[PDB]
Parts: sequence; structure tokens; C-alpha cells
Amino acid sequence: LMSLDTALNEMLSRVTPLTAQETLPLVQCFGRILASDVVSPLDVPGFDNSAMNGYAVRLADIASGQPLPVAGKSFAGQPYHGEWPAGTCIRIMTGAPVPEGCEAVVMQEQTEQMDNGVRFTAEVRSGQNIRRRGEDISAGAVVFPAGTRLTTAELPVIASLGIAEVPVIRKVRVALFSTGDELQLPGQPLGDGQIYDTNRLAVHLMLEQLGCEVINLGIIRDDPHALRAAFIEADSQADVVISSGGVSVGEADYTKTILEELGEIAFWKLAIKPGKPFAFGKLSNSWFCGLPGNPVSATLTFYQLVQPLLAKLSGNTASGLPARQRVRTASRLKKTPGRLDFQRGVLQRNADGELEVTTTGHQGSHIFSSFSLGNCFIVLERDRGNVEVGEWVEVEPFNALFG
Amino acid sequence: LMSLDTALNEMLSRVTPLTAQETLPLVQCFGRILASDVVSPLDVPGFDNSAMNGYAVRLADIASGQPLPVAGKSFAGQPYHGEWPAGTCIRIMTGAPVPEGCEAVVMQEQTEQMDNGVRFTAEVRSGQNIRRRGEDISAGAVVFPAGTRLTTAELPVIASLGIAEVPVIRKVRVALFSTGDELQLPGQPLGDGQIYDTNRLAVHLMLEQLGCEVINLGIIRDDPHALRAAFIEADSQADVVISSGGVSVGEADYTKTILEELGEIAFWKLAIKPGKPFAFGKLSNSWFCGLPGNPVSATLTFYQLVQPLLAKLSGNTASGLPARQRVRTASRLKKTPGRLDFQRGVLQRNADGELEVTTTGHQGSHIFSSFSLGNCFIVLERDRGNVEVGEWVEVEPFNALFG
Repeated sequence: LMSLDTALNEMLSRVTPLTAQETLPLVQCFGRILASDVVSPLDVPGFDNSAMNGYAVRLADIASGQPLPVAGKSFAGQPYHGEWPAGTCIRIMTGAPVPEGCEAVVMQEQTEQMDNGVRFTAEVRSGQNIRRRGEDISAGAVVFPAGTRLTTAELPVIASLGIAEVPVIRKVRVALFSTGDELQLPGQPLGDGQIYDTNRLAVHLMLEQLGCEVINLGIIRDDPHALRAAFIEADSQADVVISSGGVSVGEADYTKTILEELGEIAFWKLAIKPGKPFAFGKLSNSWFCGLPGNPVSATLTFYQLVQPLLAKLSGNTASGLPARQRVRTASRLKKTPGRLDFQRGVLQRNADGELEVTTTGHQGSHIFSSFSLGNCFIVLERDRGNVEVGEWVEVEPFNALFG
Repeated sequence: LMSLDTALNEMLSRVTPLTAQETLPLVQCFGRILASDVVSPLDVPGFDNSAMNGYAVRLADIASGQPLPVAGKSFAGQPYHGEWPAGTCIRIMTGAPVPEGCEAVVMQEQTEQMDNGVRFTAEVRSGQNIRRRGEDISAGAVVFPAGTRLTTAELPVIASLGIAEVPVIRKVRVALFSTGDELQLPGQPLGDGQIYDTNRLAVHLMLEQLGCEVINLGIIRDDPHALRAAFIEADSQADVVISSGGVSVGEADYTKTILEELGEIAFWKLAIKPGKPFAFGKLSNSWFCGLPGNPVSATLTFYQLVQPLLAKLSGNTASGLPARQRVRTASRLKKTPGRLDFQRGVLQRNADGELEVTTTGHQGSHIFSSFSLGNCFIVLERDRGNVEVGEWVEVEPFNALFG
């Protein structure tokens, strides 16, 4: 009934990014969000230097027009020191500091080297081939704005400025648990109607790889007191509490009333597949997300809803959701109009070098193999019907959580 | 002069994956490599269950052609163990264990309920709608083979079989250090032609993010005794030793002779760009990789050479190097024939939804901003010359190390 985009946007619009900060040495900031703007203490480059391998010259010596004998050279870490007579030029390489008085650099490929001097023939604009002090970064400028996620791309740049540590928004703390007498821990046998608890592990793993602080309270006993106690504890410790299965997502029972007793929680019916139910709302001091019991739905629902939410909450300002592309199906796809189907498929290059999706197989939610076999989602539009080999189709490549 | 592909195949052919293992609880196994095959101790599904929501019947009761009353119910968590008399049927839910003496299940769709029992609208064939124990995974089967890298796709499935821990290959240990009287740590001034050391950090961050155990020995003083001592230690405590800058990559000097003295190392000149020099070879108890001093070259060289080596080393059996696709340039690219140019670009969708690359800007190695601004490499062929807007071109999306 309710659309995914509508749901997501309503979740996101209620949420306020964290602000609490901590200062850490750069090596420990991977994945972390900047709490404050990084301001450059130095100029980059720190001095005027050559854009090219060629010769440093003065605009007047060129106008004179005689070949210019080489008076010396300026290199990597050894500027040209000493006098530079009129009627001469300085040999120079990329990155090397331009000598005092220099008005241009000429690339050697535009010149004729002879025993008695370099002959210049092309026009010589002033400033050409010269990289100005701080043209790349000026001291006092903001190199990286607050809200930036720190990666190998940013952190070395910060170190290049001589900064040892930066302040970052604190990890988001997420309490995790599941409930139900069916749920079984490993090592024990499966009594009557029991199954091993897989959703919790799945969520724990994704949470940790998303940079969060997990507080796994485990399986809570089929009991209202155990459950109220779990929520109280979870909500007091964390910014987000997750039920990975067992708490109500619509159906009326002892868990649904505790939920209605502890916060304002909405029970959604998403127009997606697989999945459908989703619980979301505010507890006393936290946000609550309750997932359906089916592994495939829990994962899907987590990945496409909780994951975005956690991002916003972290302080990250990177607007947009994982990238998608248009692609031809080498496979035939069973799709029902009514729901936004996130099928699994296999994106790979064909003989022509073009990219194409193949189904992983049976798209039913009774099996989890489609996450291993796959490598992307075939995001089939809500209103769309069956898909015939060769039709245009949306793929969302899996991110690192699945490979 | 020497091709990337050739160097890569030489490095990797000499290498021998680690075997040393350790058994860890599943929640600690993300990104880790399975040391032994995961063999299934149970059948999945564990019991002959129902595919649909409907009724468990027998063919002799359907044959009587009359409405058969509901003797009881069977849910997933509440298997039926009651009476099941002759002219009756059992209401069942999807995923639920089919009651003893079953033969088929029917959906509530091909069924209308009368006051005297359930009327059967359609036909009922022997074994319809019953999932049979072990049709997805048989007990004794190999679920995941040794060398598989454990992710959110695999790890929950392993918990579904009731396994708590699995054996994984030990992390690769990687020793890191740089050298030179020019390298400066943060907080200290830049003496004459001194610079802040960024390549070490860059590498540390990537190593950690690839799952390695980093031993960062910092900046070694410009002195053969400190260098020998660092090497003797790095080699004894790790599987790979990396100079991130400062050790020879060809130029003869005190560093090069300690290198030749401590193992068999080849100094290569790669036909790639940016970069070119790379040192690789065997020390006593380890593998050595020496990177060029230029930040862009050290990163690029690490990413394209050292990364695949670590992958092989780790035990991972995932044959291949990150994916590529053919794509049009919205940007003009300056390219010289002779070297394989790993330029940086911006892969994004256009108004028609198709994918396209744009340059990040200046491709020179005097700046690092191309890794942040970018999100992919434009892998321009060795023999290739300049590229015009709309030309077909190869792109290799950045992985997680760059965001």
C-alpha cells in the first residue's frame, strides 16, 4: 500500500544528525564523519614552480630573440641559486621552483637546443606554465567541510597539511535484539518448532561494517517483562534500537502493546518485494526500527531503509542513495504489478563488452542463496509486469555488505 | 617499458597463499577467508514443509469429493501433532511442517469453505506444494568452499545450519615504513625542502581496510643501521614488507644495497601512468614491495599491484581484479601513447539514464584531489593517444578504499 520512497523520506525528515564529537588521530578516522571544517594552515603549492619540463625565461630576453644560453638549472629539491644574467635561460623540470624574476616557462618540445643556446620561436604569454603558490589550496581555505566522510582520498591530504588529528562525530550506537520461543542459538538442537536465529547476526554484521557501535542484547525470552526490560535498557544506551525479528510489525500481541506503551510507533505496509511490514517510530531517547521475521525481507528492509537512516544520523552529508544503472536483461523475469520488486541478479560483461543482468534463480524468500550468487539488485518498477529478454531494466549493484 | 599485466602475473605466480588458521565466532568473520569447507550438518529445509497457505490433505479424502471439515491447524512455530481423522483436513501456513501422512497441500484460492467443511475447487496431484527436507541444501553437502570470503550473504546462512564458529585463514601481517631526512611528522616544522609524510598513512589506511594486520614502524632515520634494523624486524614479524617512500626503487644509494643484501629484489619500470618504478622480490621470511615517493604514484601503484598480491596471499580464491565497463567520455582526455594511463574520472548518469565519464580535472601527480573528486579510473590503453568526447573508453569504478 505505502510506497518506499514516501516511507524513506518520512523517516529521514524526522531525524536529526548527531553532533557529539571526539578528536582522533588520522589513522583511526576511516569511514568517520568530520565534525568541523578542516582549514588549511599552509599554501599548496608552497612556492612558485614549473608546470612542465622546459626552460624558465623572462619576457624581455625572448623579445631580444637571440638563442639563450643555459645559465643553470632548477630541479626537484634543489632550486637554482646564484645569479641569472640577462640573455640567458634556466633549465627546469616539472614541480621545480621557478628562479627569482622568472616570468614564464617554455616546454622544451617548443624549442631547439643548440651548442650555443636554446632558440625560442613561439609566442610567450606572461605567467604561462607557472604554478602559483597556493593555487591548489590557499592558507585559511576550507579543504574539507564538516559532514565529509573520511576515506583514503581525504585523510592523506589532511596529513599533507601537517594536521595529526581531526574532530569527528561519534559513532552511532545501535542496540540489537530478537525475540520468540522458536529462536535457537547454535550448539542446541531444534525443538518442536524451532529455528536458528539468523537475522540478528546479519544485522550485527551490517551495522558494524556501516561504522556503528553495536549492542547485541541477544534473544529476549517470550515474556512482556523480559521485553519491556530489553527496550528500557536498549533505549537508554543507544540512538537506535533494532528488532531483527520477533517484535510486532503490525500483528496484535503482547509485544505490540509494549511497543505502544514505550513510544509512538507507526506500523507500515510497504509496496515492495520481498517484504512489506516495517515498524518505525520514536522511543524515549531513541529511534526504533522493527524488521519482519523472514531473513530475505529483514535484510532487504534493513538494507534499503535502515541503512539510509543510519547514514543521515551519522552526520554524513553525502546526498544520494547507492548508484543505479540502465541495463539489458539476458534473462526473463517474473514480475507482478503492485509492488516495487528488488530481485537479485548477476551483472557481468558480455562478449561485446556491454553490461547485462541475469537472474540468480528462484526469487522466493524461502532461500537466502540469492545474496551469495548475486552481485546486484534488479529494481523492477512498481507498475511493471513481466520482463522479456532484452528489455531495459534498473540495476543497483550490491555495496560492500554483500561483496 | 615493462607491462602492468606482466608484472602482475610474475608477482602473483611466485606467491603462495597462507594456510595458518584460527577458528572464530561468526560475528568476527566479516571479510575473512574460510580455511576449510563448510559442510552442512542438517537438511534445509529440515522438515517436509508447505510452500503455500492452505490445507494439508490426503488423496483418499479428496477422492470422496465431499466437503472435509478442519481437524486442526499447523503454523511454522506450532507444528500440528493432533488427531487428523479420516474425512478431514489440516489448515496449514507457509513454511509450516506438513502433518504426518500428508500427500499434498492446496492453496485457499482453489478452495471455498462450506459449513460442513472445506470444498475443493480444483485438482490435487501427489506431492504438490510440499517443500521436501533438503531440496536446497542436503546434509553432508558443501555449502561454502575453502577460500570463500565471508560476507553478509554467507555468514547468516552458516548460522542457519546452527554453526557458531568457522575456521578462517589468519590475517596477512604487513610491515610498513618510509624513510628520508625530508619526511616530517605532524606538529614539527618544514625544515628546508622537508614535507609531511602522507604515503605511509595512505597505505596504512588501505591495508587496514583490506583486512590486514599493520605493523607501522614509522619514518626510519636516513642511516643504514636504522634501515637494516627496520628491515630485519619487518621481515621477521610480517608476511609482506612495504616501503611507502624513501627506499630505492632503482636509483643506487645506501638503501638499495641494504635491499640487495637482504634478499632477491627486482627493480621494475612499469609502462603505466601515473607512476613507473616499483621494487619487488623476496626477503628472508617475507615479500617486499617498494613504492615510488610521489603520493599519486604510490597510491596508484599500491592499489593496482599490491592489492591483488594481498588478495592472493590471503587465501581468497576469488579469481579476478575489480570490474570494468565500456563507457562514453563526456570529456576530452589528454593521453600519450606508450603507457597505460590510469586517469581519474567521474562516472555518472545522464538525462537518458546511460553512464558517462568526465575528467576530474588536471591529471598531473602534483595534486591528490582527483581521488576525492573522482569515483573511478579511466583505464586508457597503452597504445592509445588523445581521446575525444563520445569515444568508447574503459572505466574501473573505485572500490571502498576511496569511498
